[PDB]
Amino acid sequence: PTPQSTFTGPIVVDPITRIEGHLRIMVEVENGKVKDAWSSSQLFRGLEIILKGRDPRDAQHFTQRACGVCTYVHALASSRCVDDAVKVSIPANARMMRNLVMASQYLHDHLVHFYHLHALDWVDVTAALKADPNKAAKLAASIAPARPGNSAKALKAVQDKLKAFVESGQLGIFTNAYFLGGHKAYYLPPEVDLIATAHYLEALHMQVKAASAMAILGGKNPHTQFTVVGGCSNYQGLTKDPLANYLALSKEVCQFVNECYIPDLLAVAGFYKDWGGIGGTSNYLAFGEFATDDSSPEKHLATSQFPSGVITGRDLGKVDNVDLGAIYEDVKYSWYAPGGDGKHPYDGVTDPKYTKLDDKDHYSWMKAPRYKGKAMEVGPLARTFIAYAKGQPDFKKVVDMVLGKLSVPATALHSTLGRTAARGIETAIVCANMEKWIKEMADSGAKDNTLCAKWEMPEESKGVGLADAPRGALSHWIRIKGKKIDNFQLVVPSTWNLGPRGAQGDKSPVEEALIGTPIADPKRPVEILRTVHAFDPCIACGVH
Amino acid sequence: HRPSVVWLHNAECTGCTEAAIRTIKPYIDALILDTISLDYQETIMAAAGEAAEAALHQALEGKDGYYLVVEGGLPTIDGGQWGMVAGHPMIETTKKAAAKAKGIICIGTCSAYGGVQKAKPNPSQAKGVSEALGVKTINIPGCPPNPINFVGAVVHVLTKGIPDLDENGRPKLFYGELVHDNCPRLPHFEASEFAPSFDSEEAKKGFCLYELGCKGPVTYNNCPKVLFNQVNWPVQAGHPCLGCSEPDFWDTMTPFYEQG
Ligand code: SF4
Ligand code: SF4
Ligand code: FCO
Ligand code: F3S
Ligand SMILES: [Mg+2]
Ligand code: NI
Repeated sequence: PTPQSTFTGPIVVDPITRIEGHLRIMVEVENGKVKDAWSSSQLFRGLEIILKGRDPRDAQHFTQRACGVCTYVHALASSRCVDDAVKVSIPANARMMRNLVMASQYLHDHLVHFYHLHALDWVDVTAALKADPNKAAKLAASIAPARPGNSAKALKAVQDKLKAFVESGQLGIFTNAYFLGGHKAYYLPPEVDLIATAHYLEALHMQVKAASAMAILGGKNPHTQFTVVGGCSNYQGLTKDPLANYLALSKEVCQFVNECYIPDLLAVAGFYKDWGGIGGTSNYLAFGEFATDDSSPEKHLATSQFPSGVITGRDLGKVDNVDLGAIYEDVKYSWYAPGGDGKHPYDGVTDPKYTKLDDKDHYSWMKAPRYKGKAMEVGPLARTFIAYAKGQPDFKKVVDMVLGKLSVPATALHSTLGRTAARGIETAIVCANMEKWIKEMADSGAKDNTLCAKWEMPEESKGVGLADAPRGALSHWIRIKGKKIDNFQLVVPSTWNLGPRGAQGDKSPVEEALIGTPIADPKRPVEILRTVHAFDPCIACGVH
Repeated sequence: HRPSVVWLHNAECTGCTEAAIRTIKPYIDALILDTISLDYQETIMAAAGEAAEAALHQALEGKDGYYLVVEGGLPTIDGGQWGMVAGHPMIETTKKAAAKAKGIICIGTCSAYGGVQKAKPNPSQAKGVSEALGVKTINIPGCPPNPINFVGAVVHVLTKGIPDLDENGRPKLFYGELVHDNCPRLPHFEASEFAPSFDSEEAKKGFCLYELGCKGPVTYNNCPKVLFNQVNWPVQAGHPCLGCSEPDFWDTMTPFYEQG
């Protein structure tokens, strides 16, 4: 059974660490289970206000700084947004380059999230010291392909390095870890802790390689600099030698995803099967990504290889088309001026008005994005359900592989475990498509290196840029007046997932997901972290 | 004993943390296992909430003292309440941590000079660390800065002492030279061979990007010399420099695609 205390009372976790940005979670607990929850974002910057009156060409450079974890994605969304507003259709090569950089970003982002942000909620690093290295090696030999980094020698070397660190008494980032001195909610055997920890250290190195691949096309990471209105500027990124290096690096990263990431995710998930019945929501939204036709927002929605769609009430049989006109944001429970409810992003208002800490009427700097009155979960789980429901061949294969390995029904995916699994699922799929996508752009670039189209700045216009970033459905909306930015609104996946209640007082996806969370120890509420981290929160993104 | 480092996140995008972990000399694991004791870092630390806050206090109270790394600017409007951690205004916690710090390293343009949230009209009244605290800081600007520059400065400060700074608090080791002076497109600049647009043949031939707004000529950084991620930099990728290591570049270097 799932360890659960008898605690009745409030629990506040601030700061939520191992996420991007500043989040405060408040919950009411009764008899060891969360009965109510609040997602309180604690920083405002105001990029939408700062953008007013500026050159529309500048927007992508300002908005990229919405977030350095999901770097690039906002430059991409702004560029698509301005490209639509000036009505320019980018060259084929630009669509390819922009999509590959997004693919590279998924790879880097998801690896770092699983290992360096999420893993410490499931893995007891200090318990790894009690593991038998030889035993750990043979275990790793049964659940994953043969690799030198999984040998007894290599695993012992990790354990010794870890042992020297702990013995120093300077625990650094492990200081006051929830797993120190044992914790009922941590289930893994020590050998699995050692295996996961060894990969945690390997992944710190592998993420450098992932970033290098991305920079070949992106110019640098973090914060790429290769996109312009009408396409891209990186002519070298179409040439033979750089793309050979891009493929090589990408294959190294993909080997690590398939050898370490997926097998650790599967191993962890098998031990925490009870988490397949905790943290579920019901509505999913995706704008889709990796389109074959990006000439317009509707073409993006229709041609994304990771399909767009809307699922409501967990009904995997009725995937609706996205209606961009149906998106709006509320401010009733947010730190904004009254009278800003139900604003479609083209009519978006950002008028900050702070009240006080833990005010139940206003408790977040995030707006509350809604879709026909309903909260929507976005991200890997959303994309996975939508692609699965539409019968996307790759998603059918990999999801069934996972459902088999864990021996659960597809309905179990509506949970924190499922949310975590889906992130690994799409990472494997991105990897499977890399060599194809690269070959496509390599062949295309060799024949004709056209990369940026001609365009003209209109006096008055509007446009929208859509993307499915590593955390979900991202949209930038611009009104241009007198050739300047009259309004620029961002609606970001973490706004969907972690914003506060809507105008009806309905909970956001994270707030609903936390209801029913068991708490084994109120002072070390790892279970709250498990669910929150599974959404892969990005607060600078959510608030901007 | 490894020297204690306290790392605070204020008004930031976390791009500077991400830049830092791209270091390869040494890699980040080797840095935190062998060279420093990273005692607080919200992005990667295990503890959360009260446990995390207790970890901060333990580090601030440490007998051996600590160095302070600051990421992000400080939002000062409404008593600093638009940016809070553990129920405290960021300006308050940064003030307190800075008081007994052995040194203060500002990673990024945000902490150094105010950054993107300070850009007009600055709704949060965001300020750079030196202005908000009224003390000198070691500035490692760029948006984000090269890990070579950040880790380089950290190591220098722990082993040798304070490196020579310029008038803007930047180590001359990394920021002593203009981007432009080391750019491979310089011959084109000298020959007045400028790309008039990104779609032009000139751009395909790799002509200078000055007419497309390149702020390389007024930007101090080592980008063309050391590159990013061991593979590239903006001008090599065909895009003008934004001047991201200059104070207030959001308002002094815009419009980005013009020299006006
Ligand atoms: S300096 Fe740039 S990269 Fe660093 S936190 Fe600020 S906005 Fe982000
Ligand atoms: S591209 Fe920029 S940095 Fe290079 S020579 Fe021209 S103006 Fe200078
Ligand atoms: N992924 C990502 Fe960041 C968020 N939320 C964006 O867009
Ligand atoms: S934009 Fe910044 S990263 Fe270097 S190339 Fe210019 S200073
Ligand atoms: Mg917004
Ligand atoms: Ni983000």
